[PDB]
Amino acid sequence: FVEMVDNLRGKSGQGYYVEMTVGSPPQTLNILVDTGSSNFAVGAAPHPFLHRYYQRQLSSTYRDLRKGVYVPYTQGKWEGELGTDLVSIPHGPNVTVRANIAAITESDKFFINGSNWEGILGLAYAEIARPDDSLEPFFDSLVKQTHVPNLFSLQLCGALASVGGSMIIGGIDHSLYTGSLWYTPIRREWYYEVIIVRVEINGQDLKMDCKEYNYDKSIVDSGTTNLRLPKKVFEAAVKSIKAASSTEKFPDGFWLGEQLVCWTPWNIFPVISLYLMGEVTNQSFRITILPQQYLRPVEDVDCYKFAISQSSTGTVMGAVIMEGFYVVFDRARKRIGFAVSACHVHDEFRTAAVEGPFVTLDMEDCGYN
Ligand SMILES: CC(C)(C)CCNC(=O)CCc1cc2cc(-c3ccccc3CCc3ccc(NC(=O)c4ccc(F)cc4)cn3)ccc2nc1N
Repeated sequence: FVEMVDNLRGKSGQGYYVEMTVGSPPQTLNILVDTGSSNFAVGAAPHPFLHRYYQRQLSSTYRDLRKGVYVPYTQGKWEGELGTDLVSIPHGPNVTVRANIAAITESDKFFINGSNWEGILGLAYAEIARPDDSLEPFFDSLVKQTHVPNLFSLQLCGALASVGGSMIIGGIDHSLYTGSLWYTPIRREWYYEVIIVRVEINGQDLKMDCKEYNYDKSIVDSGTTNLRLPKKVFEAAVKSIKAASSTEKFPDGFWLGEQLVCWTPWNIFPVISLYLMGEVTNQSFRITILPQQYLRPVEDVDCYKFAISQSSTGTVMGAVIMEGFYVVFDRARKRIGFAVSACHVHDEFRTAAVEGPFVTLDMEDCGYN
């Protein structure tokens, strides 16, 4: 899988994208890798923020589906026209598939001014695809039309300073991780939903009812920057993280993500551990991240920014988690693997960690229904 290593690029704060081609002759586009959505959607009209965009009528292999799609999202939206075309990943498996593409004709707060990507590759499942679950997501088409196995793995390497990393399609590459891979079950195939069974700050249990950590869900999402937590958990998390870092004094709004801190005393800040439901009854494992993961440089204001925040739609394990680990989206076996990333940012004293087995009872109770 060595041709796929280092196939991701990006800027800090702006996402990880992969190069793709669409149509005949191929049109090259940079596309955001997003395990928290399920549509392959590309700019297809000259929005001023875009380096380029999909031009359907230049593709001999384009097929119109004569249906529109409108996707609102909190702030803004995207709107487009559905069709299919030939899609490949130059630094991916040497194959080409006919996939659905949503050609974005109108959008607000979708494209980022100064970014170098022109679309989003939604890697989650059909259930959350727009307009509905009959628009086969790209990865489902890939697997179905080729002999590429039903899994992908992501190594996101955090640092506008340049990020990079690897999306290995169809397999795993052992140079990308150290120690062992531990798997948590994908609870249901829509988002990549998981169950968190325990949380620890520098090895001290938060001691909350574990339903609270997954209220109303927990997902693994390469499309989000932050470690996002339900309100009750965020408050307890922050209170304990404040207590650890009581020596040096930061503004009150810092913890709410309203400002930044400069100088780097990594020692002072605690490690954060999530225990995830394991593969066996009463068995869990834990993943641990360092301050290097949750203190993100804000470049264009050594200055840093607090990247844990609250949610009404559940825990999001974003880039804050994923940059610590090699994450294996093992769809064929309905499980997600974590191992220590060969590229995670650490210091000479501590590192990110994946360890087990641990004994955790009543883990099913932690799931929300
Ligand atoms: C509603 C939905 C089905 C389109 C997505 C459901 N998923 C979520 O609500 C989870 C968060 C998420 C929200 C999204 C929102 C949209 C969207 C729809 C209409 C207008 C605007 C948007 C926002 C576009 C967007 C999404 C993610 C990002 N991410 C980053 O820039 C980023 C990612 C990683 C990182 F380390 C740094 C930055 C940037 N722009 C698109 C894809 C999304 N992908 C996601 N994983």
